[PDB]
Amino acid sequence: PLIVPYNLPLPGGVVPRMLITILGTVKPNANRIALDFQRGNDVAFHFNPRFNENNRRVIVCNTKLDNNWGREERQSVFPFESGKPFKIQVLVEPDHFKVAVNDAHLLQYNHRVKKLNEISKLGISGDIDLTSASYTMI
Ligand SMILES: Cc1ccc(S[C@@H]2O[C@H](CO)[C@H](O)[C@H](n3cc(-c4ccc(F)c(F)c4)nn3)[C@H]2O)cc1
Ligand SMILES: [Cl-]
Repeated sequence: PLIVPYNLPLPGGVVPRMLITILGTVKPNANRIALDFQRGNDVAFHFNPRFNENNRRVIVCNTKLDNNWGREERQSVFPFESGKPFKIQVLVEPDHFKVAVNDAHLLQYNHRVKKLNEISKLGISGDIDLTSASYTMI
């Protein structure tokens, strides 16, 4: 397995038609997972499954600018399960990141950070065994 937290460089940033695929297995009794598409110290797109926020499972998405988190976008569709293998696909589209889990569309996140070619790393963190993280053009 890859070491978590894992840094995946995205050379030259992201661009529409770039597909990022993350394969892993959620740990038993997981609490949290996070993907962080980063522009330097800013987080253009934070995708954060929370397994127990007040006894609810929720995905929280947000952007961090100058160390400040913005308005959260929340999704109660929660496709992850403790102990189980998953696939996350993040497709960069012109106006949003489009996320599918286990081949099922989950959510879109509109681009708040608009300099896509400066979003040049992806961090992967939290309660997973990480099998692979890669990108390709479709
Ligand atoms: C005013 C205020 C008060 C409280 C908050 S809470 C905050 O909410 C954010 C989204 O709005 C992020 O989720 C933040 N966060 C999570 C992780 C994180 C690290 C490692 C992992 F493995 C993981 F799974 C997640 N790092 N940073 C969280 O602290 C926010 C604003
Ligand atoms: Cl969290």
